[PDB]
Amino acid sequence: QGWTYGIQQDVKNRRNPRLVPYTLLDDRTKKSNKDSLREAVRTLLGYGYNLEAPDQDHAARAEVCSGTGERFRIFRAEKTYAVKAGRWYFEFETVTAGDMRVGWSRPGCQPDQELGSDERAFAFDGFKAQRWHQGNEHYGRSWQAGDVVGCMVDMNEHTMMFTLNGEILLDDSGSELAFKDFDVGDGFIPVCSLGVAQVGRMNFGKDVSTLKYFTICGLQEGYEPFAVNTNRDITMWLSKRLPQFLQVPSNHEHIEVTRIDGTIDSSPCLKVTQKSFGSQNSNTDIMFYRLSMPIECAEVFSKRDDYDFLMQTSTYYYSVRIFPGQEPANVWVGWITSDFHQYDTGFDLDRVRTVTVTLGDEKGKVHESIKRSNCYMVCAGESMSPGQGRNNNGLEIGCVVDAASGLLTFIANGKELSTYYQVEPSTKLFPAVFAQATSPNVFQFELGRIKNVMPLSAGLFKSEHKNPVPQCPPRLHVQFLSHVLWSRMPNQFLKVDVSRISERQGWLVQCLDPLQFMSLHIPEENRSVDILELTEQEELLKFHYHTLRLYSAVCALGNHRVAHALCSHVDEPQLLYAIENKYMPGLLRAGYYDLLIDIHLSSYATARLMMNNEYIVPMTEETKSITLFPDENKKHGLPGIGLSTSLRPRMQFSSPSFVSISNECYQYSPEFPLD
Amino acid sequence: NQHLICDNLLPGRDLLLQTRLVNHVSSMRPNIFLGVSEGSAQYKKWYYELMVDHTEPFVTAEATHLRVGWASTEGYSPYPGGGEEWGGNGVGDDLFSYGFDGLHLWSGCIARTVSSPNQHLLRTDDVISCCLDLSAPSISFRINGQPVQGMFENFNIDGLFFPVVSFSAGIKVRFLLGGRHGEFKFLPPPGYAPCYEAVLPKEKLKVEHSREYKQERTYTRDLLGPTVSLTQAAFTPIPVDTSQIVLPPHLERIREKLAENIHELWVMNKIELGWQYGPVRDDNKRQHPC
Amino acid sequence: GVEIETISPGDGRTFPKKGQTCVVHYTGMLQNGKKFDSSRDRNKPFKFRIGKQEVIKGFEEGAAQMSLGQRAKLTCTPDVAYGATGHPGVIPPNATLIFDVELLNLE
Amino acid sequence: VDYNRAKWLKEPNPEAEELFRMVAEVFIYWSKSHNFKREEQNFVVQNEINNMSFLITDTKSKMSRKGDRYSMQTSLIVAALKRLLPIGLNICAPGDQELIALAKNRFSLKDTEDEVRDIIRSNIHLQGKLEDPAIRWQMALYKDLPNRTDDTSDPEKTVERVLDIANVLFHLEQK
Ligand SMILES: Nc1ncnc2c1ncn2[C@@H]1O[C@H](COP(=O)(O)OP(=O)(O)OP(=O)(O)O)[C@@H](O)[C@H]1O
Repeated sequence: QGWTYGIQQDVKNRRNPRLVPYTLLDDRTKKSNKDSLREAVRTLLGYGYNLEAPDQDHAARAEVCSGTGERFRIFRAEKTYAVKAGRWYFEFETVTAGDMRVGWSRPGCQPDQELGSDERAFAFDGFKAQRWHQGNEHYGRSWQAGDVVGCMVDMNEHTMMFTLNGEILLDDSGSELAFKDFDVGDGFIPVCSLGVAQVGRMNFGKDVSTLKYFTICGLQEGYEPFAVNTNRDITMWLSKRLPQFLQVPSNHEHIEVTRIDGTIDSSPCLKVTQKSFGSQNSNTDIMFYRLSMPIECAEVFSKRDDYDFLMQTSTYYYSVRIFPGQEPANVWVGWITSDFHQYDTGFDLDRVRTVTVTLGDEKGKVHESIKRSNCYMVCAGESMSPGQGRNNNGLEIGCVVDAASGLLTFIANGKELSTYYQVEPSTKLFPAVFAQATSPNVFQFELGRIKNVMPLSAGLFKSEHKNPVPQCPPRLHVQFLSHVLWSRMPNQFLKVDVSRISERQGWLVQCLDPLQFMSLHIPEENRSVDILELTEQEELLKFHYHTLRLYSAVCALGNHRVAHALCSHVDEPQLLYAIENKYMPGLLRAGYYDLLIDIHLSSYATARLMMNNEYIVPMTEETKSITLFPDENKKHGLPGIGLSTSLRPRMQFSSPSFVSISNECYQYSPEFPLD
Repeated sequence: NQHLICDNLLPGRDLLLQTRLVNHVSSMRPNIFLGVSEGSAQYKKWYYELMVDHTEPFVTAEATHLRVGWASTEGYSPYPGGGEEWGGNGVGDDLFSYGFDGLHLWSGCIARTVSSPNQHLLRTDDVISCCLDLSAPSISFRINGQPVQGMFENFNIDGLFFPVVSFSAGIKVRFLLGGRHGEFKFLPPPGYAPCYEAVLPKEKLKVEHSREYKQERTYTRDLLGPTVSLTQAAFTPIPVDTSQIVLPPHLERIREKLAENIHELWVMNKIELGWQYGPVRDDNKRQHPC
Repeated sequence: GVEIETISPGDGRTFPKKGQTCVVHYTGMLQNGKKFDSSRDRNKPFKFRIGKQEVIKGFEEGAAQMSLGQRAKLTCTPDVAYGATGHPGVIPPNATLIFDVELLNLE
Repeated sequence: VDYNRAKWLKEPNPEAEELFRMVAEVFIYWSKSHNFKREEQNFVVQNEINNMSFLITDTKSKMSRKGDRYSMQTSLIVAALKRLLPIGLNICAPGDQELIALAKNRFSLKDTEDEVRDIIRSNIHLQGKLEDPAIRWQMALYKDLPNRTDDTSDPEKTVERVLDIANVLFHLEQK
């Protein structure tokens, strides 16, 4: 009829409060209908017709109503806190009761796997009263809401123990050892896994008084709280909800990527093969692949083959060959941006994220409309459309991007497809393919070129910007969307005060205390992370440390111009944050200290150390006033304190400014706040 | 060699990793979920306001972040979809959020400058009116009662929408959701309902963090697992069909007696509790011609 | 040559005269959004005198068109900037510069 | 004891504490006589004892072939020693913990309890370091007990008890 729900009833807008689920419905109308209902059913019974229920069922919905990609979240300590010896203790308070596990995990434990399902973790699951390590057994009992589980590890004797509210849990036998024997390996860290609608708390005993049952069971057995000898909060890592693109591992259970060299008669190819096809537990879900480097469109849009046209053009091409045996309807080919993070089992081209920004003149009169999305792709099945023989050749879909105009076009087989896209300037597009494996051979990225179109490697690499010969350098590779990643919980959050001032004034949200983090940007992937996350990313940490070493080297030994240039890349707020931050990795900390010293202090420090062993003392009354001892009591004063009149090099610095054109600032080192 | 390496490596900013200090950004939203679906009882047009009591343009060397607008979820989940949860990003930095910062419309981490009478960045004593129409997907803004000549449209409506504000340190803002949760400084556009009307009868309106984790003690912090989808957000009444079933004759001529008995029930009930004849139709007089 | 968009309005009346000193706070970004310079980073306002070729003339004329107390975003093409040769180690060749400039004082 | 161990721990009861020493003396007698194992295997078959009717019954009250199905862990003596060790351990102090440590060390070295008594009495004077953060936070957590200090505890009888409990742990774990 047209009515909708509203907190207050309104005839004119057809809003009523009764349009709510019967579970949330108020009792008054509920009982008003139920009285007549009861009278009717009792009258039915009285008139001689007896009514019996169909059946009574006892079924559980499994409370799995969360997102299909997330059944649990894993919270662990940082990898650097791994313990390889001694006795350690921590606590896990269960706010709710449900599918929760707690224990010790190896540094290599994966965030997308159940705790104890493999060899990488030892866990206790009080939902079913079980112990989990590379299998399932029966151990202990089931907790309730508010129960505290004390986890103990003894790395000297290679034992693990669990207590519920201070009482030691037992296995099927009378043994108190949850896990009798295990290799030390790289150590263990506290870990927990929480299922759907589960709330936990992990206490590392930084404040011993906050522990509940440590004294009852663990204080006197020689077990140390996991954070007793720490002056700083333990960094938290946790499973990443948002999937990210990363290079396909060489040991992947399902996907194999083969790099095919480009001959004179062929083109470079990156072939994706499903190595697990035709066997148990083969991954039949759709998988999202992309190339590691993007094509960047022009900043400003203008309003056989020809060599001059190729040199002057900004049109790049690649092709994807869906092999025979793989259904084209399960393969999508096109481009994505760095904003694509949508991992869904059922993917359709009509469900991609999109928006339209419409800009008009003062009185309506729309003068521009821009469609913005992160997925510009086409379907191979609809590209085929009439049912073909599927044996003539692999279905070769060619993607063409015009960066000078932001135009994305597709070719099915020598014919231009109707579907096309228009992208906003400065967009970075990653060649992407979304495929569901229906054969061991799925597809391959062919990096060739067609008539009057520049090869993709040219737009990928600035060095080969004018090289018509297609190339596949080692930097270009195939990445796939995956959930095997960790997130670093920040040690400090913004202090936001929210309150209700009054009915008229609304809700007040206030934030005053500044908070900053140091961001590391990956240029090729167009993604930024926190530099504190490098504690667990070794290759990026090593490369950035060597980059800082190169920064020191280029300006070493009084290269003031290079130091001024480096002041643009590493500014003094960054330097101060790096030197003051306590969670920064040691390598980066040392590198940034060295960078600060070499950019702002090294020149004058060296000059003074060079005039150190020479004493040119002018004669003034200040010199005459100098005495060996400060007073009659011939006791040495504090060294350095006193009146020194010896000549010393002058200290001068130049302000680093890149809007000036003076060119005289390249003498002296750049300034820094010395106080 | 030093000059060559510097001039041939540093200015590109395309190979070496780049470092920069970024202000932490936090988001606040009301506990309101707005969605549109076939057969649902939810209203389609909503309106709210944000008024800025104070802001500091530069608390740090980086410009203060302050954006206001609407954010969507990823398929009935209570989580704000498609965005990071720690800091650095705000409204309009993903394709699930649509924001306004006083000069620019932000979506997909891309900003478009938008015209307005006396354009300026969000400052002290600024009133922002946000309007969301789901029948035809549209998000519109009005600064200080003046229309903003920019608009979001044709976005995904398969999730749940909510008001949202993203900010760095150095602000004092106030949500005005209408009714008893902040009187509107300007009259809402016709057909737009205040955001306070979306509260379910049992729950209470609140303004809380868009993400699960905030500043607390280590041992007092609540770690949350996955959360169930909000099926109650969309109320689509689908009953058991009765067209396929057939009434037997015996149930019919006993239905006659049941109907007469229940009719007697209502009539005698209105005798004992006081209905009677009424010449004119009025709700207060509480009388029925039955 | 320079393209100016007001972020925060000024007085609208006082403009930089000839033979005067503009004291500003500027944050410099490349057209792709990467920051290369900022006086607020150094916590020292930048002072430059009008008409003596002390800065890039794009910034010169942009600040000239600015008013007292005004904040504005200035887009400078390479012709009014470092141009094809660029700034070695900082500004790549043929780079369009974006500045967030606040005209603090006229002295 | 399982019903009232928490009362005895939250509020120490010296009168009830003597039970710990008493059952420890029972335990040393169990160590002395080897005939308990054989007669107990006979007693269990003659009069049917499975210790399960006490093992699985106590949980409700605390509100928290034959060769393969039969184990010895259900023995009343060993169950009692597990259920009564913590009270004596709480009688023991973090400072007295080191005394127990070297008592067990000399027991491992196989020095008789008669000789170690005078040695420990002499070593009492040589107190441990005091400023170290570890030991400082142990007596920080131990200071809640008002009159549990070695100043109030009689030296020689507590040393003898320390040797006794060191022998108890010696036998129990490593013999
Ligand atoms: N004369 C009456 N005496 C008592 N209650 C009445 C009377 N008339 C209506 N009501 C109650 O007021 C509401 C109005 O419903 P009504 O009986 O008019 O049927 P309807 O038009 O089908 O509406 P509904 O679907 O809400 O029952 C019902 O909850 C009904 O029980």
